Amino acid sequence: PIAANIDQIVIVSAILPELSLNIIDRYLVACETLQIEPIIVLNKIDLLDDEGMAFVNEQMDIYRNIGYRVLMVSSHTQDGLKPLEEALTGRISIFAGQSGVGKSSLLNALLGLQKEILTNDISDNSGLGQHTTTAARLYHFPHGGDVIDSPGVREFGLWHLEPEQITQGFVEFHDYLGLCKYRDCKHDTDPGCAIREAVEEGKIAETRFENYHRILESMAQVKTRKNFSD
Amino acid sequence: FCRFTAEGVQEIDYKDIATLKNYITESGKIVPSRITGTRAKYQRQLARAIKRARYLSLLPYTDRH
Amino acid sequence: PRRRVIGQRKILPDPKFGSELLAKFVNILMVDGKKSTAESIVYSALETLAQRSGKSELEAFEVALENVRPTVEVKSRRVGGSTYQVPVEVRPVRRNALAMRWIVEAARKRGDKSMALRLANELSDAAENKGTAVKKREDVHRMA
Amino acid sequence: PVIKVRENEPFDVALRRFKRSCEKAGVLAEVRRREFYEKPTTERKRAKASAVKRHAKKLARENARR
Amino acid sequence: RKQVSDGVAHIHASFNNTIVTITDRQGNALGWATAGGSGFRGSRKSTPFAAQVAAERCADAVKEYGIKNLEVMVKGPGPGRESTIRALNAAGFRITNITDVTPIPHNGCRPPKKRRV
RNA sequence: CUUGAGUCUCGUAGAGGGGGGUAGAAUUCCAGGUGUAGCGGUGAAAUGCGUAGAGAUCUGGAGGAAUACCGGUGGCGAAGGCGGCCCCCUGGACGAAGACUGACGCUCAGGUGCGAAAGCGUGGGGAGCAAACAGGAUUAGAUACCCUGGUAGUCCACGCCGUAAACGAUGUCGACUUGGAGGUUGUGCCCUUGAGGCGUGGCUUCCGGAGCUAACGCGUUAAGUCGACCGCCUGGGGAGUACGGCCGCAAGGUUAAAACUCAAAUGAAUUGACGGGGGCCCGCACAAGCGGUGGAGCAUGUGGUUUAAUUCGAUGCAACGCGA
Ligand SMILES: Nc1nc2c(ncn2[C@@H]2O[C@H](COP(=O)(O)OP(=O)(O)NP(=O)(O)O)[C@@H](O)[C@H]2O)c(=O)[nH]1
Ligand SMILES: [Mg+2]
Ligand SMILES: [Mg+2]
Ligand SMILES: [Mg+2]
Ligand SMILES: [Mg+2]
Ligand SMILES: [Mg+2]
Ligand SMILES: [Mg+2]
Ligand SMILES: [Mg+2]
Ligand SMILES: [Mg+2]
Ligand SMILES: [Mg+2]
Ligand SMILES: [Mg+2]
Ligand SMILES: [Mg+2]
Ligand SMILES: [Mg+2]
Ligand SMILES: [Mg+2]
Ligand SMILES: [Mg+2]
Ligand SMILES: [Mg+2]
Ligand SMILES: [Mg+2]
Ligand SMILES: [Mg+2]
Ligand SMILES: [Mg+2]
Ligand SMILES: [Mg+2]
Ligand SMILES: [Mg+2]
Ligand SMILES: [Mg+2]
Ligand SMILES: [Mg+2]
Ligand SMILES: [Mg+2]
Ligand SMILES: [Zn+2]
Repeated sequence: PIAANIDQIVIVSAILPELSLNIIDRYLVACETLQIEPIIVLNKIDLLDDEGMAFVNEQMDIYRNIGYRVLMVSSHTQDGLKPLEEALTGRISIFAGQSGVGKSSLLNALLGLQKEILTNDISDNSGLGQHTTTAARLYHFPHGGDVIDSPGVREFGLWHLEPEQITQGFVEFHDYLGLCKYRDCKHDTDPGCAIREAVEEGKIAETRFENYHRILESMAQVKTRKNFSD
Repeated sequence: FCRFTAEGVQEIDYKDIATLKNYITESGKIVPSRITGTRAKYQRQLARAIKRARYLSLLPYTDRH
Repeated sequence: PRRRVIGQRKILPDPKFGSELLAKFVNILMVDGKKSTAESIVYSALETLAQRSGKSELEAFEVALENVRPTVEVKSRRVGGSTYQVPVEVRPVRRNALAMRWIVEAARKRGDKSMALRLANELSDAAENKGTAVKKREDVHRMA
Repeated sequence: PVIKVRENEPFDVALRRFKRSCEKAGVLAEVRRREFYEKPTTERKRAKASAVKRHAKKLARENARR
Repeated sequence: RKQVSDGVAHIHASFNNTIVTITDRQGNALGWATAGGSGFRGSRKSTPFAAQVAAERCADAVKEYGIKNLEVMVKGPGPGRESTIRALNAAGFRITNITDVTPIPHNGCRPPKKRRV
């Protein structure tokens, strides 16, 4: 465990360090298995040009089209935080995501902590950023509630989760359970897989389907260990 | 085998092209001593002669050239 | 057989032509041990085949299976560590069985209301290298 | 390498003698041992190991009976 | 178009592709085929049967030249060396002379590094 | 004085060293000839190159680097190292016989020199290869492995650096101590000699006796038996680090602590266990076959859900028509 007695997680992603429709999906599956309410934030929109913003929003809407709260905030310019502040009030929110995405900087901006005390902030070099914050610290929200700064992560793999729990984790799949002619429908190429055609007509996000399949096949690679996770 | 010593030869001559050509393959490669049965010092003399002949184009370096 | 490559047992000749191949044919065609049904079917089919082919019905069966017997077939091998197809020749005793097997399945697919007729029609087309029994033989030769 | 056909010679025997000639020169092993550079240290160690293995095999040849 | 009536079949048996060309004994090319241009790609491209196909794929487009006999010079370690000429004879070509011309250096140049596969 | 050491005469073998020519393959490039549509690369791909004509093939040219086969468990060198052929200069070793000198010897702190690769300075050269870097794939990422390119460097001249698992992890010199099989290079005698047999030296490889060793192993080329001299060690980290000195253009090298901390750290061998290490040998394990299950209806068991209660137990194989 990283943090307990949590009420809400906020998946913090940023375009510069890495854009990963795969890590976001792994986090969504996890929090769905943990019943914790998630929320997606995308940091450093200041780096993207206006065309690039219109190029990132039409796939950030993938999740807001299945209800997920999706916000875009620039920590350096403090742009568009204000709805994030509102969504953060009066709850317990763990700031999670890859290293370098801006989780510490976002906290500095939101908390408005005294200048003498600030979270460590090093800039990313080449492909990926450093791991500055190596701890998990609680912070009292100014208005109400608490946030938690967490250390950056590389792989949020899910071999502990059962394969069915991944189908449940994708919320856009309940609309098609029991609609597959083969009852034990792996849904990849099995005939009559409802979600197959569903994504054929664009009802489902293709990227989400491919991510589901690839994380399933990833579980096969990491099932090599005989250690137990129960 | 060991014909050189058997004839007590003192020095193998590069100019001869009929004798030492029994010691190269059709591709012109120096046949190893394991199968010719020649002895070490004579094998070395043979290699030097053969390289000399190659230099003066009495023996081809390779079947292609 | 990992340790002992056991030899195959002998089949008894058929009580109507003393032909080992005919008995093997009825053994292949048999279903649920109902030998009598199979022998009825095979004798009916052979006799109608005789009517179309005139004399020597047992011989007509021989040349029918001959026109579709396989010579070369693909075989799998894992020596490479990956699935590997290889074209290999077939022993006569085995290609006999392969021809008989292909004939009977093709007949079952033919339908048209009677097994007697299906078998006879397939045999009649086989006798002249046709009926798709030869086509299945031709495709596995092409796969060499 | 070079194999010249004669008059009234079957093509198959010509092919087989050509291939057995080219493999008598070991040309394939030559072009395969010159595909990647091999540091002289690894060359020396593998040569020495092959040699000592040869010596051990020729020793086993004559230590069993005696 | 013009019958030389005598010529040479040059093969190129790489571990990736097989290139079979036809030319006069003087080295001016007439027709050339390749397992790649034969509709075989990837692992399918570097197969002995692919080279066997490319054999006819080359022989056809030089029927107008109609060389009767020919000499083959094969160079390359790739599979299919023997199968090209086996197929070429099955096309009615008569092989006057087979010869290997695999380029071999006398320790002339540094080859690339060993792949740490 | 001549037995140690050294000189001379006559020969032998040798990738010993330095300098200069030259050769033949091969890579790349350029120009041209033929000619078509792909080439290239991988596990599979992509990047990349190709219609201005690639790739392929032929001819001519240019340049650099290295010397298939011989080739070896081979040779030479103090060590590092040394591999086409030829010439010039030059070092060492060994053998036979004889003469010569007459202890002139061994080791060596300081000192001097040589010293792989990488690296540094200046100036050339640059074909191939290739840190860095650019790109394409894989991947969470690939900052790596793989792919396409590619700079320094790799080469030459002159300086500098002075370190390597610079290893036989075995200092140099001398004497003595059972054997066997080899390799290489001298040399004597006898043979009818090619052969062949008796000997006698040098170097070198593999077994193995006594003996030694913790064991592994060493074993006349000792890690045996002994002499002479030198270097080095005193638990593991801290640390070959700090400081100072010396050296270096610099990178850094050499000499070289202490505070502090632990009760271990380590070498060999034993038994087992494990290996994305091998050799197997079996098994309807697979293959070869025949019929099924998986879809339908129902029977039955179980999970779940439900219920006042749906009694309890059995739960990977080896629970689920199981207790019953
Ligand atoms: N351009 C830009 N940089 C930003 C922005 N927000 C934060 N950054 C910078 O991006 C870096 C993020 O580092 P940090 O916040 O520690 O990352 P993290 O996502 O919290 N994880 P970790 O601690 O593991 O690195 C810092 O240099 C920060 O100043 C932004 O909106 N724009
Ligand atoms: Mg942070
Ligand atoms: Mg493991
Ligand atoms: Mg390559
Ligand atoms: Mg005197
Ligand atoms: Mg000293
Ligand atoms: Mg250097
Ligand atoms: Mg330099
Ligand atoms: Mg320079
Ligand atoms: Mg590279
Ligand atoms: Mg990438
Ligand atoms: Mg010089
Ligand atoms: Mg040292
Ligand atoms: Mg040492
Ligand atoms: Mg000692
Ligand atoms: Mg000394
Ligand atoms: Mg021993
Ligand atoms: Mg100490
Ligand atoms: Mg130091
Ligand atoms: Mg089976
Ligand atoms: Mg069913
Ligand atoms: Mg129960
Ligand atoms: Mg109980
Ligand atoms: Mg039962
Ligand atoms: Zn489905």
